[PDB]
Amino acid sequence: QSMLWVGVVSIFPEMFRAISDYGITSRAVKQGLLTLTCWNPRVYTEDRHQTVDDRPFGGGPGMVMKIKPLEGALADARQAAGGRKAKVIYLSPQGRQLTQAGVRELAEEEALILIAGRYEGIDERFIEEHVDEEWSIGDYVLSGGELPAMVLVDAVTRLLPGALDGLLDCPHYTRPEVYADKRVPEVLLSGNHEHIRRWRLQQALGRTWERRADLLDSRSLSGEEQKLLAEYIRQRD
Amino acid sequence: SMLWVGVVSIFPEMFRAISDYGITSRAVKQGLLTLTCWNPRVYTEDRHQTVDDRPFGGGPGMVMKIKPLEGALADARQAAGGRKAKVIYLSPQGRQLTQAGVRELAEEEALILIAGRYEGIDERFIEEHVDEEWSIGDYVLSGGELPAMVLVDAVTRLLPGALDSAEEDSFTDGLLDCPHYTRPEVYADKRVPEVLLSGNHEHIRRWRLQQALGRTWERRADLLDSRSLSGEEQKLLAEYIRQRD
Ligand SMILES: O=C(N[C@H]1CCCN(c2cc(-c3ccncc3)n[nH]2)C1)c1cc2ccccc2[nH]1
Ligand SMILES: C[S@@+](CC[C@H](N)C(=O)[O-])C[C@H]1O[C@@H](n2cnc3c(N)ncnc32)[C@H](O)[C@@H]1O
Repeated sequence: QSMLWVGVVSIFPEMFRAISDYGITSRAVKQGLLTLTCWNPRVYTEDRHQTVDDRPFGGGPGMVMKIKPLEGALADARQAAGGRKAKVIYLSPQGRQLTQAGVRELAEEEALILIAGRYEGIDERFIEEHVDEEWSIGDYVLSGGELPAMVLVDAVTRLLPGALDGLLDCPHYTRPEVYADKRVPEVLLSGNHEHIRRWRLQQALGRTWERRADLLDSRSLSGEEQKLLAEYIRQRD
Repeated sequence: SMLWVGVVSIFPEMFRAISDYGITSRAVKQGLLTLTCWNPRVYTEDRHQTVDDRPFGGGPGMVMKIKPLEGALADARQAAGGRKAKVIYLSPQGRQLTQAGVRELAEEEALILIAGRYEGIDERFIEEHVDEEWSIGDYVLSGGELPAMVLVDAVTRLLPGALDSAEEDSFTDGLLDCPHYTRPEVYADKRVPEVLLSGNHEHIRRWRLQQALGRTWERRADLLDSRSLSGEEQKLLAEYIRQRD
């Protein structure tokens, strides 16, 4: 049926309209490249206002997500994935940092179940028991895992065949040619493909070196790349 | 309001994800947070003009034109009124967002966030109008709307009276967080550590600090290279490593 099956465990399934109703994610859902389902732990509660948080053992601020509701939603999602190999990922700052390399890897999966936490987190025993991998979108703290989940799905969905390198991007220009006495680089106005390719590559290399030299220390460069970057540096004020 | 945020995006209605749900929503209600959106497609020259156009020199995709973005930003700037607004473009070429960066961003009176789409925005717009470029991580998304929402969420957490606790979470003390436990005492033949059931407040503090240190050491030793260890922290971490088994 679909290339990527995603099940999201979240108490705010309504938030995932941002990727289901918009962009390539929406387009992939309609094309059937991407199957997106939501599983509200709040529905697998058996009480008052469908409470899914409790007070933490040992005290402290905040609340913790109870096991029982989470258990429900995850069991349902696992069933819903069928005979697909589903990786269960918890979105948390304690997880492995998401990078483009990590995204390419994640795009090879046939099914993902994403747990979005709220409050202080979920019970460590749930994680021990049910979670295959922990992923972080960066070294900052968000109020929940819904946005991280959606970030992950967006990045991964981009790489799916028929949806649409360690360098930063070149600058981009479009109409008009001149705007408030700021003209577009001449090289992009000459129809020459080879000059344009060389200039963009060099600008990419230059910006990478200027702002993210760490990306250059990981990736070894081609001979042409070394020359173009050298020329960039030596010809800059 | 304490924080005024204006978002420049061609999908303003996508921001219902933070305006209608979670602490961002309740911060808006409470009046800590003002959230506004500005669709550049409504600021074009005429209504037969798209916000995007073909990239000069070719290449895949389209680029966002400067005229629409310039209009929307003028409107947002005007709306922010007396406030010092910082104009942020969400880009992979930006500064890496970290919790330190978030604390700093939460001291601003007003933020105007430009969410690009397609290949990006015209470089001349950035050159002229953008104060700061921020990246939420080293990966490529289809647009800046989710990055913008990430930024607003993180910042809104630090607004006095928004909420867990903002001064006890991960990255605050340079460490990862400890594990958390709640009812029941035993689940799937796994018990809550006794320290959290019977222990005093000193035992629990020391236990949580040790777990923090241990998890950081296991998963994120790079964090420990930047923040030094004290004598007590080295002993607690040594003990963690030797009792890992
Ligand atoms: O990089 C692209 N688009 C960007 C343009 C500027 C704003 N968008 C964005 C922001 C981010 C981002 C922001 C903050 N932190 C991490 C990523 N990723 N992508 C979308 C891009 C889209 C695209 C489509 C086909 C071929 C090449 C392509 N490149
Ligand atoms: C506010 S957090 C608290 C997490 C935990 N107490 C800590 O500080 O490490 C609650 C939820 O937000 C989500 N979250 C926060 N920051 C995240 C990030 N950088 N990446 C992925 N998920 C995140 C997690 O799903 C987490 O369960």
